[PDB]
Amino acid sequence: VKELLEAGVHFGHERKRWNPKFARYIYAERNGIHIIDLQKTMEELERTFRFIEDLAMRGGTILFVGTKKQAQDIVRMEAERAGMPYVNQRWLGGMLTNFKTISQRVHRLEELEALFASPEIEERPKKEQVRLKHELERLQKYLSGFRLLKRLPDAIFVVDPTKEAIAVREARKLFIPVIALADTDSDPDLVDYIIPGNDDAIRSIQLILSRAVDLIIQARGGVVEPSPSYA
Amino acid sequence: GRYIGPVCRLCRREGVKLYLKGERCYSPKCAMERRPYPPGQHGQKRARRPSDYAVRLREKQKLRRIYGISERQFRNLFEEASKKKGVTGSVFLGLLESRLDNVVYRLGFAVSRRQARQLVRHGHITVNGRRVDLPSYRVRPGDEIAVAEKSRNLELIRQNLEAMKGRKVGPWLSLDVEGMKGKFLRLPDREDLALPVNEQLVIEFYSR
Amino acid sequence: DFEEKMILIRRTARMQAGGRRFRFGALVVVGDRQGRVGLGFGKAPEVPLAVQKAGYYARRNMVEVPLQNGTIPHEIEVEFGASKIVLKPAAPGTGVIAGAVPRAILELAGVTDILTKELGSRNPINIAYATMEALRQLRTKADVERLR
Amino acid sequence: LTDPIADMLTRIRNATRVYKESTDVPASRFKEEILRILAREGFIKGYERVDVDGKPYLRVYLKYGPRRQGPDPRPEQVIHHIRRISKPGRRVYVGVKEIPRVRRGLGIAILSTSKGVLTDREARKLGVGGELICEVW
RNA sequence: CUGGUCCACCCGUGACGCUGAGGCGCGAAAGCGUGGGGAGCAAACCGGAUUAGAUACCCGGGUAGUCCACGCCCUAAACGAUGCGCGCUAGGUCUCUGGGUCUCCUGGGGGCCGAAGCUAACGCGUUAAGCGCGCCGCCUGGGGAGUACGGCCGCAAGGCU
RNA sequence: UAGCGCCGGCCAACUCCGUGCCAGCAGCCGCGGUAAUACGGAGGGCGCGAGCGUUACCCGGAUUCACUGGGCGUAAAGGGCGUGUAGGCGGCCUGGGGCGUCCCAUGUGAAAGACCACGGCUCAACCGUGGGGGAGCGUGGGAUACGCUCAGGCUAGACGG
Ligand code: SF4
Ligand SMILES: [Mg+2]
Ligand SMILES: [Mg+2]
Ligand SMILES: [Mg+2]
Ligand SMILES: [Mg+2]
Ligand SMILES: [Mg+2]
Ligand SMILES: [Mg+2]
Ligand SMILES: [Mg+2]
Ligand SMILES: [Mg+2]
Ligand SMILES: [Mg+2]
Ligand SMILES: [Mg+2]
Ligand SMILES: [Mg+2]
Ligand SMILES: [Mg+2]
Ligand SMILES: [Mg+2]
Ligand SMILES: [Mg+2]
Ligand SMILES: [Mg+2]
Ligand SMILES: [Mg+2]
Ligand SMILES: [Mg+2]
Ligand SMILES: [Mg+2]
Ligand SMILES: [Mg+2]
Ligand SMILES: [Mg+2]
Ligand SMILES: [Mg+2]
Ligand SMILES: [Mg+2]
Ligand SMILES: [Mg+2]
Ligand SMILES: [Mg+2]
Ligand SMILES: [Mg+2]
Ligand SMILES: [Mg+2]
Ligand SMILES: [Mg+2]
Ligand SMILES: [Mg+2]
Ligand SMILES: [Mg+2]
Ligand SMILES: [Mg+2]
Ligand SMILES: [Mg+2]
Ligand SMILES: [Mg+2]
Ligand SMILES: [Mg+2]
Ligand SMILES: [Mg+2]
Ligand SMILES: [Mg+2]
Ligand SMILES: [Mg+2]
Ligand SMILES: [Mg+2]
Ligand SMILES: [Mg+2]
Ligand SMILES: [Mg+2]
Ligand SMILES: [Mg+2]
Ligand SMILES: [Mg+2]
Ligand SMILES: [Mg+2]
Ligand SMILES: [Mg+2]
Ligand SMILES: [Mg+2]
Ligand SMILES: [Mg+2]
Ligand SMILES: [Mg+2]
Ligand SMILES: [Mg+2]
Ligand SMILES: [Mg+2]
Ligand SMILES: [Mg+2]
Ligand SMILES: [Mg+2]
Ligand SMILES: [Mg+2]
Ligand SMILES: [Mg+2]
Ligand SMILES: [Mg+2]
Ligand SMILES: [Mg+2]
Ligand SMILES: [Mg+2]
Ligand SMILES: [Mg+2]
Ligand SMILES: [Mg+2]
Ligand SMILES: [Mg+2]
Ligand SMILES: [Mg+2]
Ligand SMILES: [Mg+2]
Ligand SMILES: [Mg+2]
Ligand SMILES: [Mg+2]
Ligand SMILES: [Mg+2]
Ligand SMILES: [Mg+2]
Ligand SMILES: [Mg+2]
Ligand SMILES: [Mg+2]
Ligand SMILES: [Mg+2]
Ligand SMILES: [Mg+2]
Ligand SMILES: [Mg+2]
Ligand SMILES: [Mg+2]
Ligand SMILES: [Mg+2]
Ligand SMILES: [Mg+2]
Ligand SMILES: [Mg+2]
Repeated sequence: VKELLEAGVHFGHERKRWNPKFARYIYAERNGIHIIDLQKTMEELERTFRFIEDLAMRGGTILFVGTKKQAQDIVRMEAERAGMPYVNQRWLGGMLTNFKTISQRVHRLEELEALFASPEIEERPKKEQVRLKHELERLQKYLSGFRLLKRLPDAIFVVDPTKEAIAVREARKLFIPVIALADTDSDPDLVDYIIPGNDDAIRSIQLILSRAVDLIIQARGGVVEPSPSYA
Repeated sequence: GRYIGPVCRLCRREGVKLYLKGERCYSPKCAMERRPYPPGQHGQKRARRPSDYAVRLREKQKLRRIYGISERQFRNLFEEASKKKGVTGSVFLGLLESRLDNVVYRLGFAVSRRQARQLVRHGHITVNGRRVDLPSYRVRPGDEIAVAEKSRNLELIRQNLEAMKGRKVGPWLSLDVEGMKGKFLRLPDREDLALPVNEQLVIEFYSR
Repeated sequence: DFEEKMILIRRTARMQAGGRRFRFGALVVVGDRQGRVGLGFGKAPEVPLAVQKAGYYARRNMVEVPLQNGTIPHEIEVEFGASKIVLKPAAPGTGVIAGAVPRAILELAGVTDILTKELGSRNPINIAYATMEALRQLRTKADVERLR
Repeated sequence: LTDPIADMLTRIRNATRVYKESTDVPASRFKEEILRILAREGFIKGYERVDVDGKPYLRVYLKYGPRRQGPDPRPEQVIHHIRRISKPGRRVYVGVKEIPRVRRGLGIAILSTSKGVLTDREARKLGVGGELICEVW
């Protein structure tokens, strides 16, 4: 299921904005831009997935982390496929290091879900409607699929770790296994399970994220074939 | 010389029972039994956090006062044991208990070492036959301690003697009663006496 | 549960127009006397608040001390910026011989026998931090032969 | 260059901090004889006599500890420490009785002797001493 | 007329090397001596103003000196407040000058941000303040004081210790 | 016969009057200006105990002259810069010598004292007996990794075409 044809979907990019710790995961750069050795790319894939399914067939949670406008949207897909927590918009700091108090910001959300679910006094001054409803749409914007996480993750997944070093940091402290894809610029070492590939090509983003979820359902109860895919 | 002053003040200030006389320390007429708080104008006031020093200061005096020994006499032995082999604690302990007077009291010849000394210092005691008015004699294993034949006719001895016949004596002790002739068997270990002491704390003290 | 010890508490101070508003620091360690210890540092607008806060840390930043007979395996020597701490193996009859800060730190670690010495900026804070990772850097014949 | 030995040692200590799979050094039977000790005790992985643009070398193959969690996952060092002792500035000489025991027995000190390089223990076993090369752990 | 220096080719000597108490030489400005020179500027100086005062800041004049030659003088925030040589330790962008194959690669300098690491912090980081080896100078609370005494240097002011 | 020091923190041990920057304590930080745990007295308490305190001087804390075991960008400390004597130091390989260096043997290293065991003054202090070592240098033998020296090669530092 690892395929192999990926080569025509991402096969790396990014100029000399590289990171010295990334060279072992590069074969060259014939086009003035580094080149990712898709060989070892498998080897990690053949190592990383061996971690993914395991957690799946064990019942743990996984948190998706991707805030680029590139990966702005793909996140809510393959995640909600896997039906597990996810962070699409801003990466609220302390979202792990300070969970007990973050989470306590969802009860406010669920609660508004209760109220706005209806009656319990729509006799509240109109000023209070719109305003909460606004206060709700915000709470919903950021929390939608991290409201799902009712306990501390057994691991997470990240699109751009250098972009999400914030995210990357809190876990690494909490001993939460961190798995993610990255291209040239990111610091490997900092990763626990690695998918060294392009971190802006949706096309490549979907490939990994999609297939990753496939080994979720493929171990998380049942199977399915196609998933969403904007050209 | 030794202390020889008001004694109950010791037990009090320490916060522990030191049976420094004999009977009363068991009686309900005791201070700690009645006033287990510091002596002086400020006893019943809420004590405040003693210092790490002050702590280590205690255990000492507590022990030191237990036998009523000059501070000096209580440096030597612990310079003795400290420069003596092995765990300085046990040794020094055994070095202390090895005093005549003590053992004499440890051999139930008198309610208080205070008595022990006096009877000791009064030579009423003997050892291996020999008479010893030496309340500092370091008795060693294999020493035969006998009350003074000249003082075997005393009644105090017997009143303390009588209240001893089958009384439980230390593992490192015997008491051929009647014959008024005990005997000192060996040198003890810490577990042989559960004194209200943390000897290491006194170790920490002179470590200054 | 464990056993707590307060090495130090101090009142800081901040200058604001109309006075100098204060704030207290709490140096707090905690140990079982059986391999585990912890040292956080507490700050709170009042004394007991900081102490309790520290203990929460003191038990969130732990370490495993491979004791042996009451002493340590090997003589460790670590500098924390300016404070330098010395830790040496001692024998049974010895008894801990360290300043309050290290003593307090080492005592709850169960150590009965150790030689010590503070050097340089023996500020109880830094001297403490360095004291910890001195223990955080102690090792075993197994740990040794393991890596070999 | 003054002392290649410390330089040798220095080269090592310099790479072990950056986590190099290997590193190189100008060669010498003495440097090798040393290195001989440094794998038989297990601080290194061993060396092979390589050769750079015409010149001999000793690419030493480095050994390190395991990956770790926490925030600093970097593998603990095998050679926690490695410093020169006897030097050209101060040649240091020991008799068998005055031979130190590194870090209570967890480390060693390489010694040059009339009976070949030895470790702090090997000498005491062979009953000799010499120019304390260095102590390492 | 002459010095140092860099790059290439990898031709020759084959450890001939680094450091360097002493010694010696160089040493911006001011200053000194002798003989020139003297437009502009400009200590002291005179004058006019501001000020309670203004032996100053601003303005009008103006002497030495700033310029040349030969002698001294030898100090300074003479600073990178960072001694010199060598080896080891990610890189990124800019610039000077070289060599190549001319995309780019490699040598030597000049800046910038930054890996690990150091550091009391501010900060440094292949031009280290990082890990090291060698050698020289140097520090040991502040002031008194870079003063006194002695000795050396100097025409003197003054310098060194 | 019981006397002395101490009781603001260091540093164990608390209240009351007198006093009011006065008379006074003080080893350092500092106490007193009408509510002094800091002077004086008293009560009480802390520590030793025929002793208790002070002064003086020595080591310690002082890691503060740093061999163990410090340091020089802004905290005190890089010489203004070079050249070069003495000196210190010195890259790869082979052989001889065996200076440092290492091992063994051995003579000296008096006794007293220090250290362990025990024995006599009723203990101890004191003294006796035996036991157990070294550094250092003198003599003989040995080994040769590093330092050095003598000799032979090399070219990775330097110098040169
Ligand atoms: S035992 Fe009781 S009566 Fe005896 S000294 Fe102690 S407190 Fe006083
Ligand atoms: Mg990217
Ligand atoms: Mg002992
Ligand atoms: Mg002492
Ligand atoms: Mg912190
Ligand atoms: Mg200091
Ligand atoms: Mg201090
Ligand atoms: Mg371990
Ligand atoms: Mg040394
Ligand atoms: Mg040639
Ligand atoms: Mg030739
Ligand atoms: Mg020179
Ligand atoms: Mg000049
Ligand atoms: Mg001039
Ligand atoms: Mg003139
Ligand atoms: Mg003249
Ligand atoms: Mg003229
Ligand atoms: Mg003119
Ligand atoms: Mg003018
Ligand atoms: Mg006037
Ligand atoms: Mg005027
Ligand atoms: Mg004027
Ligand atoms: Mg003019
Ligand atoms: Mg003139
Ligand atoms: Mg003039
Ligand atoms: Mg002039
Ligand atoms: Mg002139
Ligand atoms: Mg000069
Ligand atoms: Mg400048
Ligand atoms: Mg320069
Ligand atoms: Mg200067
Ligand atoms: Mg230097
Ligand atoms: Mg060009
Ligand atoms: Mg450059
Ligand atoms: Mg920078
Ligand atoms: Mg860093
Ligand atoms: Mg340093
Ligand atoms: Mg440069
Ligand atoms: Mg120099
Ligand atoms: Mg002075
Ligand atoms: Mg001075
Ligand atoms: Mg001057
Ligand atoms: Mg003069
Ligand atoms: Mg002068
Ligand atoms: Mg006193
Ligand atoms: Mg007082
Ligand atoms: Mg007060
Ligand atoms: Mg005292
Ligand atoms: Mg107190
Ligand atoms: Mg007084
Ligand atoms: Mg003050
Ligand atoms: Mg008053
Ligand atoms: Mg006396
Ligand atoms: Mg002194
Ligand atoms: Mg001390
Ligand atoms: Mg010392
Ligand atoms: Mg220093
Ligand atoms: Mg200065
Ligand atoms: Mg300079
Ligand atoms: Mg020379
Ligand atoms: Mg050589
Ligand atoms: Mg030779
Ligand atoms: Mg020789
Ligand atoms: Mg002798
Ligand atoms: Mg005897
Ligand atoms: Mg003798
Ligand atoms: Mg000895
Ligand atoms: Mg000898
Ligand atoms: Mg000989
Ligand atoms: Mg030879
Ligand atoms: Mg030489
Ligand atoms: Mg030659
Ligand atoms: Mg060359
Ligand atoms: Mg050349």
